[PDB]
Amino acid sequence: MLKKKQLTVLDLHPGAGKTRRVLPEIVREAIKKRLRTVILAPTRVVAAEMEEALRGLPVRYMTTAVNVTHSGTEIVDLMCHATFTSRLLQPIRVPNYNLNIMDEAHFTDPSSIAARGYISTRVEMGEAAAIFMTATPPGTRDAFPDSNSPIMDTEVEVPERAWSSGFDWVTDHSGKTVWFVPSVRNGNEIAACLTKAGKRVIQLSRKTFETEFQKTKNQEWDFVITTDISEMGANFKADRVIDSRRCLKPVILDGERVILAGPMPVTHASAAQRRGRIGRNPNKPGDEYMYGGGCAETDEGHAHWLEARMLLDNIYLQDGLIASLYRPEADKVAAIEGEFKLRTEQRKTFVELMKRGDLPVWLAYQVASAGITYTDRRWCFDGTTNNTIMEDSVPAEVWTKYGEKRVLKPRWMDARVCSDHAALKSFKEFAAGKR
Ligand SMILES: CN1CCN(C(=O)Nc2ccc(F)cc2)CC1
Repeated sequence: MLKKKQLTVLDLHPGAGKTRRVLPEIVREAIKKRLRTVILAPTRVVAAEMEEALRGLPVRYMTTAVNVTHSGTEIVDLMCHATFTSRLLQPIRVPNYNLNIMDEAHFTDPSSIAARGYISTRVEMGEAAAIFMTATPPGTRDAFPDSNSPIMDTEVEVPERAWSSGFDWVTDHSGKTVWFVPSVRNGNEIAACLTKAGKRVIQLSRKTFETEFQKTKNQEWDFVITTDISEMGANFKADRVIDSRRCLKPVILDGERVILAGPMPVTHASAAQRRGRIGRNPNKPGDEYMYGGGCAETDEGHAHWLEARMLLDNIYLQDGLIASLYRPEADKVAAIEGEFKLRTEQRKTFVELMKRGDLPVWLAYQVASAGITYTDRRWCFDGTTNNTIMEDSVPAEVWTKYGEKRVLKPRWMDARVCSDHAALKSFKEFAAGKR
């Protein structure tokens, strides 16, 4: 596994012990062989669970999710997938790790795809070894993998709106349910319906994940309503998963705007990870998995793989060479390697728009490639009338940094900046020059 030029896919079933049993064994062996090693966690919650599994081993935690006093002699670093890609993009020196371990390697956010691309390229070059840990590698077609204990799988119509009748099985249950919804707005409606029926509901999404996930441990709950972020190693003490089997798909139209298409079917890998939240206790057989649709290969033409190419085109590898996507996921995007490579100043703007600006990769690239500087927000107001962002059925308005009230009408429209109330609030602050 640890030899140069080797990439191993550790694909044991969900709950088989990849993170808590296998990972410490690999790390102990890497330390014995003096391999400079990186361990990539998908989220801060996983980074904290990894410190518990690796306690006693000399690991440098490059995350504020863990409060540890680092000796300075560690040769094993642990950080999130996003932090690894961010440090590669920034002028900072990232060590040339001999062994690269990615946990929850199925993560399809642009920074995780780019991290796989870079690492797999280094392995192909003969410079490093890598281990990708996931039950569902790219292209898997099995939505029903093995589990620690038998699961009751039932195809059933699942509500995606508030309901008054016809779904008694949903509320008649007396255990704990994790329910996967296609979007934050859809979860808000279902959570309100369940709360009105007397249930205790916790909601999780990317922006609220670390904070709200703690509530699943600190208080009693009946339902967790979550987007796809809970496919990335989130553990619950639940006995049922309700799975809409739907997700939103960012799609670039005519190379000039991004829409959130769908809801549409999830991939088999997503379905297997959603189901994989339950059936984890060998002493509790009969956990239920209720699913409301089929799977499809909705990662084909999905914006995240084009965004991963934008990030890889702007990471130094060697001279003018550019890292390729990891081979099993390299056909998801029609893209030319190097087409998004930016000159030094525009690249710095692109990075700052993602890091400080908190903009989606595609949108950050359109602004930087137009030669616009980070603090110049005129583009948030000079788009066509059809790019007007709406707030409760009327044009959204902001006071510009000049003190003028203006309608929010970006030159490039990316639906992700206004997909929910929190996203629109953050984009309004950006349009106003507040960060
Ligand atoms: C609304 N989102 C929040 C998270 N986000 C991000 O994770 N970007 C990023 C891109 C590249 C990279 F390498 C690391 C992070 C910015 C936009």
